[PDB]
Amino acid sequence: YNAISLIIILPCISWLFPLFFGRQLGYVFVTRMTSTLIIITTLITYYYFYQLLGNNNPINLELFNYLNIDYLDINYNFEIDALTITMLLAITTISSMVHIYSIGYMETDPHQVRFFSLLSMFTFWMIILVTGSNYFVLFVGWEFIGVTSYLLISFWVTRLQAM
Amino acid sequence: AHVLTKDMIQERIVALLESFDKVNDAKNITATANLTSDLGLDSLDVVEVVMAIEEEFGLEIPDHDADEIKTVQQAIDYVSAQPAA
Amino acid sequence: IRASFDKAEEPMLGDYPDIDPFPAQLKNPYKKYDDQQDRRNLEEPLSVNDDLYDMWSPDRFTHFKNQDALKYFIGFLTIFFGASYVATYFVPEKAAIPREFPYEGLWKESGGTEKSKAFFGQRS
Amino acid sequence: FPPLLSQEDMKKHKILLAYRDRCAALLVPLNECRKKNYYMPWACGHERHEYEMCEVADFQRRVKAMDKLKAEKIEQAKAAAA
Amino acid sequence: GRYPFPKDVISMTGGWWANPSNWKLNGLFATGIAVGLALWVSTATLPYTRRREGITSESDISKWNAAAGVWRERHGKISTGEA
Amino acid sequence: NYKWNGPLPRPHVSAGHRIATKFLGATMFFWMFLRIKEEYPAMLGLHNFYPP
Amino acid sequence: LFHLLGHAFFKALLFMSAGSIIHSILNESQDIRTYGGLLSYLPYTYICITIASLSLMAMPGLTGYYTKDIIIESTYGSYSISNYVVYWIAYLSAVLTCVYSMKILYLTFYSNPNNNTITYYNAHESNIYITLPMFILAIFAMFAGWILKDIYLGVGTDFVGTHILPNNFSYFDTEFSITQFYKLLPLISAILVSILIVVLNEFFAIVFNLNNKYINTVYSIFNQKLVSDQILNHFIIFKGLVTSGN
Amino acid sequence: MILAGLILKLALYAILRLLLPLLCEAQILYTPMIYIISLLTIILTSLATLRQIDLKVIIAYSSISHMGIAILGVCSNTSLGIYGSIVLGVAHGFVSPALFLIVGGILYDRYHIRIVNYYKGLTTYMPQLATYIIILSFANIGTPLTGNFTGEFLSLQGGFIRNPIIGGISCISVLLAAIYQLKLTNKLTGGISSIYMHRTNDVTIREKFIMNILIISTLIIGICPQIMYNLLYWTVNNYIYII
Amino acid sequence: PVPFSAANKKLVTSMYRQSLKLARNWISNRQLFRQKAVEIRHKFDQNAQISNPRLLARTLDETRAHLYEFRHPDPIVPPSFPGGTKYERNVPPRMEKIMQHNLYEP
Amino acid sequence: KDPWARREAWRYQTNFTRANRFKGAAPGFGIAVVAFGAYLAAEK
Ligand SMILES: CCCCCCCCCCCCCCCCCC(=O)OC[C@H](COP(=O)(O)OCCN)OC(=O)CCCCCCCCCCCCCCCCC
Ligand SMILES: CCCCCCCCCCCC(=O)OC[C@H](COP(=O)(O)OCC[N+](C)(C)C)OC(=O)CCCCCCCCCCC
Repeated sequence: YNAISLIIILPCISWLFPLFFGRQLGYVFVTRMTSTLIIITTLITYYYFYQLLGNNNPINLELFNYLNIDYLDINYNFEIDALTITMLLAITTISSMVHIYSIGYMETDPHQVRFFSLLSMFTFWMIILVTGSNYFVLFVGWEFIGVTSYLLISFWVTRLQAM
Repeated sequence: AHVLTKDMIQERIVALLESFDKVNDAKNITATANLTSDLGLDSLDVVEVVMAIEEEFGLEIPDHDADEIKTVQQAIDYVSAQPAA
Repeated sequence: IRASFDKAEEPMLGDYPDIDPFPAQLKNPYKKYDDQQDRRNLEEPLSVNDDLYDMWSPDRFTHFKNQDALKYFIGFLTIFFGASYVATYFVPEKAAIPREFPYEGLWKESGGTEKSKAFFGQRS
Repeated sequence: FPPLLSQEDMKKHKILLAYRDRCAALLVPLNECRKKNYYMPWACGHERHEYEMCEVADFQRRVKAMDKLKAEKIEQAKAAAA
Repeated sequence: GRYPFPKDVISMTGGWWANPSNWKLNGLFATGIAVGLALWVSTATLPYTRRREGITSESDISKWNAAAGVWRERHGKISTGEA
Repeated sequence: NYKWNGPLPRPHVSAGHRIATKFLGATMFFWMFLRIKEEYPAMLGLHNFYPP
Repeated sequence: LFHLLGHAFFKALLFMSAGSIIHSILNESQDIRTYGGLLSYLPYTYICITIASLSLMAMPGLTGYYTKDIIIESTYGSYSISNYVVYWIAYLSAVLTCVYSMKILYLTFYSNPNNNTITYYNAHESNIYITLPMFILAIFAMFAGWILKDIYLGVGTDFVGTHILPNNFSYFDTEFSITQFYKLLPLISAILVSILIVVLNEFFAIVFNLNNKYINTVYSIFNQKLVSDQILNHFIIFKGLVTSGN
Repeated sequence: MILAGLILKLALYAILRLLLPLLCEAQILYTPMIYIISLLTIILTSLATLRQIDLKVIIAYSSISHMGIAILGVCSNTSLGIYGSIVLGVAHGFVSPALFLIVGGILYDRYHIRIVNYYKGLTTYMPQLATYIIILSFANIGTPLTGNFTGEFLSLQGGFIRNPIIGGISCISVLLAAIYQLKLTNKLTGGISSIYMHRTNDVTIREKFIMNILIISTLIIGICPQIMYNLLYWTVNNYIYII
Repeated sequence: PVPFSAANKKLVTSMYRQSLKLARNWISNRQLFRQKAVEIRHKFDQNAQISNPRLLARTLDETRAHLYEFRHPDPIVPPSFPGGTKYERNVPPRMEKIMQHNLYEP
Repeated sequence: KDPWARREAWRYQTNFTRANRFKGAAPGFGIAVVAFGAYLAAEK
């Protein structure tokens, strides 16, 4: 059980699996799946914020090397600072409540598999944007949330003004 | 949801025209009644009732389609043509 | 024809109809077209510099003349910065001294050296 | 008023840059009290009342110093003209 | 609404109103894959995590500052605010 | 829809909705009366800290 | 950071109350001019959106008070002279923060109805999936500031590890240097202007519905985004497309 | 495909292999002329992309703009710029023939006309083609974890070393490369399906095979550019002349 | 420009539909609106008895310019209609069999 | 004076009359004043 990793990995599961298995699982399943997985992400980060008031001792996780070149290294590094946990509890709360909300608000809409998928990747690249521990991972999340905002504002590709 | 019928449009437009003051009578109203001749409406009172009918059905009318609905039956068929209610 | 760059394109065209450029948005929407989304009939001649007069073109507002709207925008801009800059003069003074610091302004605490006391130092 | 803490004691208790003055001696139990609970606002109120009262005393001597500054400006303004 | 759609087209995210008949049966597989992947990646990244503060002992950091001072003395390098 | 151009009926809200309006309504005005009362000298601005 | 925290809970309840009343109208219209009175028909979405609007105007006892009014306090409390000016600017926004919120509480719940009768027959409450997040975020947007204020607004706090320079830090200065007038003033006027916009919307309704030619040009400036989109589109987008066509 | 994936990178190779070893003392005197021409071919070709009626021609001018980014890392006199030009050249050689497949294979074999004005709303009859068109669009711009951004980023950084003011206006290429590409992508992806185009077959297995390979091979370089540093760490140090 | 006729009728009916719709989105209240609309009606009732073409065309384009001064930024549109926000959300795809282009593979 | 005077009456009648339009404006005010009076008297 690793608190710093399940904040990252669980909205990645909640995004990759609605796309790769949406035809196979169906909307009625992928609604409740993406919902409950963001719910347990949100509960894990409340419990971590409760831990972090005990000791102000952040946890980071380290990954492989992005690039080594002469005076410059970039690693994938993920660190929940107090600023990071402040933003993180807010965005996971608003995310999970909007997932539960859009279960019932979108039940007449056709394509809510792709919709709940894109909501979850929006949450996921927001997660990586907040918890990154250099200026590079901040950039990766910073670009891909704009990419999601393309894919989210233009959800009705039929409508001209949305595009 | 909520889906209209033909008789719903009928009893909406009849009650609409019963609310209106410058009609001749509340008793001569039919499905096939001319607004201009049978109801005693001006060139400009038929326009006020086309404004009220388009507000009442929640739908918008261009100027080319507003003049054509001279009788009430043409208005009922025309309002039933659109998907919006 | 109507725009200036459309007139700049005129001596280049040869055996091309040179039709009036009209916005595809400011066509009325209730006339029946072949494509309702394009607002365009099946064989209708496409203008000199079409893609500025497309449905995918700019939004092309119609409620203000553009020179007038330029004036109104720069007017609100200038009135805000002028009002704030003049209101910097009608300001009251404050009632406290800006607060001081021990250990000669914490100069050892914020890095610092005895020769570098002025660059990394506080009020004392 | 509390005594000024030592420079080494500031280094030990890791008090921030802007909190270190002749009142920060009342800060280090407070935060420690704040770490015993989980920063909950109903709890640990006596010590933050202590620290606030110490800071009110600092504020009063700040305002008296600013008052002392305002008299000498008027006095030099009258003395420079005459 | 429930307007009619063509069934010839196949999209990976499902199509218009994708609801297969065995969606509980496939939901069992998807919960298995999701729980197994989450537990496996959470246990795999366990030794790569570390605490932020208190990893190395303070005597090492004071010695590193001392060696920095030695290397800075050898090259005769002034401070920033010395001018 | 039984009437047109005439007086509407009083609506029918279900019992679970109209009790939850009263719970969210009661906890608003109760919590505001708590926080006005417990922070009354600070919130309004009283006992100023300038020396006399 | 504290305002960024509480603001999220606020606005999410605002957008979801708005979507609940757009979803409940059979028209699914968005014009507030065509909503009309819906107070007796939708009491739940009303009590949600009014908790959100009262938090939004920093009415005290809600977390908008604690997030929002202390920034207006800190504009006056700062050391530099020029900050006094933005006090009034931030102050002006707070009064502005009332008035449109009163509009989006008035014309959709209190006013005489504007829509046709059938949507008032078919107006009903939304599902349980729409109701429960609004409930939970109403509770959060009430209690979050009183719970987390010790964390983000202490007399001295060591939670956020950022390092203010010792002179840019004016937080002890700002709490004490406020006169009674400057602190009492945004509270009382954000109350009074809210009740003012309500009571002037019912009883008179001519002050806002004048037909001066000059106020209509001014209103149409402020309607079309302080003509910004036009000043973006014709002079940057369209000129850019012409010079790219050159 | 062989032209825009390999011939342009062959001349990017020839500026390294032939010029930077024995024209060094020349090369320093002339880096501002190269920066004139490089910035002036990034700005003015990517701006001419906006007014295009044809569809393969847009991806052509896109290739011009990316090679214009590429060569100011070569002449940057930096370790970063040389490595960024190589990773740009290899990643553009992946991503760009996939775009020429999307305009030429899936879209000219079916309709035989390349004018942009015919093509609208390709999503509702071909969902997975529209999926490709968007994720190959975003891989072209400089949206990260794709290897195109690693090339663009290290090239712009190396070009900022050698002259900062040329890097300041060189950096707006991230904007200018997004404008025309997403302006094409939303016109192809969205709208009611076109009245001109009758519905045709979905993307076949061979085309999806080519696409999957050319997209994985961008993503591997995007997630970890260190996978080919084992070849270049000699040749990043080789061409540098900092006395 | 012309007395009592069907084309002049079409013009004046179009202008009256305009002036009602135009007044509709300025005014939020029902009561002030229906007062104002009765007034507008009284302005059209005071006219429409004009004999000459000269003063008729004079008042005609004068009230056309008076109609142009009171234009509104966003007209109230119903959402399912081309000014609206529900316009073209899911336009249903037309039923088409697949055209084929290759002899060998789909 | 008003030609649509009998249509536009139901807007001002039973549900949207002025005394009814302000009914659920403060739903839990009457409960919370009693609970706050009880908490006022019970704290001592
Ligand atoms: C401290 C300093 C503070 C400075 C603050 C002042 C900053 C002002 C600068 C603002 C620049 C904004 C960025 C410009 C590029 C934005 C592109 C864009 O957004 O295009 C939008 C356009 C669609 O918009 P539209 O059709 O009008 O409305 C749709 C809603 N239905 O989409 C399209 O139509 C696509 C085709 C047009 C794309 C634009 C082509 C020309 C691009 C020119 C870029 C110029 C960049 C340099 C600007 C210099 C400004 C001085
Ligand atoms: C997408 C959701 C995120 C999933 C994250 C799962 C994490 C699993 C545990 C990580 C272990 C680890 O990577 O270890 C790192 C290992 C060995 O490096 P090390 O020195 O031993 O450790 C580093 C820690 N330091 C710094 C403290 C010492 O190198 C690698 O593997 C790199 C292999 C890269 C292959 C090319 C990428 C292929 C991607 C293709 C995609 C289509």
